[PDB]
Amino acid sequence: LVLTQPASVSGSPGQSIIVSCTGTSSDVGGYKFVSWYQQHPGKAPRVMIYDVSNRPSGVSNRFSGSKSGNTASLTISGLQADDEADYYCSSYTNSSTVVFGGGTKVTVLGQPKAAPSVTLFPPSSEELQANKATLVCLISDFYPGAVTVAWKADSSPVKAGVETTTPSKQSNNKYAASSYLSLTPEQWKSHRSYSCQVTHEGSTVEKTVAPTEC
Amino acid sequence: NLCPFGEVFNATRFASVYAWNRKRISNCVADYSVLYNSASFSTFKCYGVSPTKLNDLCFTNVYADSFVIRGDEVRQIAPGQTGKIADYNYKLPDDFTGCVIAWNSNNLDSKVGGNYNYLYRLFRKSNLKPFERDISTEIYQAGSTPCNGVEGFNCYFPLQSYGFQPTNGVGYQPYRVVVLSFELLHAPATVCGP
Amino acid sequence: QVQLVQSGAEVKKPGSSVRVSCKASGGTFSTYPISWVRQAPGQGLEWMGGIIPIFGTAKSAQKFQGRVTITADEFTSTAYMEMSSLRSEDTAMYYCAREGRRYGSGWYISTGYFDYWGQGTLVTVSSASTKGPSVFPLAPSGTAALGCLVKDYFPEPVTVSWNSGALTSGVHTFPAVLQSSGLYSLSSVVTVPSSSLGTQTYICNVNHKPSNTKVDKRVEPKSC
Ligand SMILES: *[C@@H]1O[C@H](CO[C@@H]2O[C@@H](C)[C@@H](O)[C@@H](O)[C@@H]2O)[C@@H](O[C@@H]2O[C@H](CO)[C@@H](O)[C@H](O)[C@H]2NC(C)=O)[C@H](O)[C@H]1NC(C)=O
Ligand SMILES: *[C@@H]1O[C@H](CO)[C@@H](O)[C@H](O)[C@H]1NC(C)=O
Repeated sequence: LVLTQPASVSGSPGQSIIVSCTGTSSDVGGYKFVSWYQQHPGKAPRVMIYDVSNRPSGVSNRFSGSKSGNTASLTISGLQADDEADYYCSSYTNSSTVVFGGGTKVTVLGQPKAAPSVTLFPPSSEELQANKATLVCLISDFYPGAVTVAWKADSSPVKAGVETTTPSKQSNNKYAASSYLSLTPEQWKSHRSYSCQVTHEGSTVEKTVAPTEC
Repeated sequence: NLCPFGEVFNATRFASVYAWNRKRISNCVADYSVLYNSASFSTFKCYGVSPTKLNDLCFTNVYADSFVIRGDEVRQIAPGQTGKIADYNYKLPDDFTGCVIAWNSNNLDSKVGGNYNYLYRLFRKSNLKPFERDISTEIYQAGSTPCNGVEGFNCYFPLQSYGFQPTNGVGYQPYRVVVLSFELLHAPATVCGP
Repeated sequence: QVQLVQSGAEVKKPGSSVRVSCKASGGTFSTYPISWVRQAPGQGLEWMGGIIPIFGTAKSAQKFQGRVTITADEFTSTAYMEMSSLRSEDTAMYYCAREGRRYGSGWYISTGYFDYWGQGTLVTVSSASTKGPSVFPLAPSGTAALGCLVKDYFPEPVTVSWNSGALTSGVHTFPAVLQSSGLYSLSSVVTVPSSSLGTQTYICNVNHKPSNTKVDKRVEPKSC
């Protein structure tokens, strides 16, 4: 059984937002044993609220919890960029089990926009000596976290052998992304230039590398 | 047919004091002064008799109660004592007929980072009667609010762990304790000296 | 100072069984409920079950009954989760989670209040065999970016540090990509002062536990 949470909740800094969690009278509506957990990427969950509204020591008072009927709610006040995370509700059940909600991704909108810095790495000599070639286009310090990546050989579009990551949150609350263009050494030697094009919020930045750059 | 005192004294693991172990000793020969003629025992105090006489006496039964406490609580294993151990964990009667033996077990029951497996009852509604054993695990209701089996404000889990680290002060180091009580019934006596 | 330390990530064939361990340190073990919670990649949390060691009582979700065994060793302060007949949908991060409070005998195993968590253990159910990563430098030429590219490994995860943990500021290790070859590759980058490029040492330390492999790769500037 999955408790029903909104897939996404967004707010601006200083705004107050609410994550809901709806169960039945056999779980959320049957007991006061509802908890709320915060999970940042790559980390274990951290309890923010337990027993509907009790806050553990060390949790900021901006987080509070309530419950009515079959629906519990986590209210986050004074929204900050570091509150960006997945939030899960948990509940005891009439089967004496614990069930989790599906999770809600909390994102902070309206932070200052940032243009992406882009670095394009050509194939290293060691990889070429291993008979492979990887162009690595790394994109850093942009906000909002949405970019488009295009690859050009000379001036011709390329799609074969391209893999791009979903933007990940850095440590400074900006975003970063990675894109890889896989080539054989012969294809790398065979062209005059190679270009990575990153578009972000109407802006376009382009970086170029060439095999004859030495 | 020597009494199996090595089973009790030389046991690999000892019980937590709240669930102190009791072994009955009957139909055997009890050469007591193997013990007492041992400097290994930091405590060897007999109350109903003195042990050099016990090789000359006979009893119906002998109960060996074993457990682990911490150093500064060894004084509580004696008649007419108060404290957490004497009141909530192991109580000796005022008319105690027997011996209390104890030794420092820091090298066995302490661990780097702390051994937390030995427990004692920290909260109880009333004091124990002599030789009463309480192994209950009900949340202790300290206030006026019922607890409903959930620990929290004014609702304490009744058992606490000792924190046994090798670098603890001697009063906080673990001590293994064996209490021998000598039971004299109006039946044939079954344990004797040589 | 309670700490839950779990065993390392691994790959297991379909139909085999796995044991995840979680050693508890710095506090009482026997009286606290311990639960196991798993998270499929990019998915939500799901409670598997729990145990109170001193009571010898346990409870698992019905979907895990007969397939999952949760046990405890009180003398080594270690909880265990064992899963048999592994399916690919069992590929997940498995977490040890201690309850934030205790319960009296005859009451609850867990009410969903977890205070301490283990670091997590990635179990990948697959018939493909492990292969160590190939680490190549991404050389630099204000500030300048450098890094290393960790290529063609299986399964997840790979951990990346810089200068044995003495370089963490400005570091970003990207999510891995699943190449058409079925192997994983990621990059880790760091932005550094350009004045430091000739003097400071930059070494990326890659750990791949499923292959018990560690790779140190020095990243030097390109001078061509
Ligand atoms: C645990 O609860 C389920 C569900 O209870 C039903 O749904 C709730 C939202 C509420 O409306 C309850 O009053 C309902 O009974 C129980 O399952 C039901 O069992 C009854 C009795 O056999 C049956 O008539 C219903 O059809 C069942 N409903 C469902 C959805 O399965 C279940 O028995 C409870 N278990 C325990 C141990 O109490
Ligand atoms: C415990 O072992 C020692 C060493 O073997 C022995 O001398 C001693 O008698 C034993 N204790 C008892 C009660 O037998």
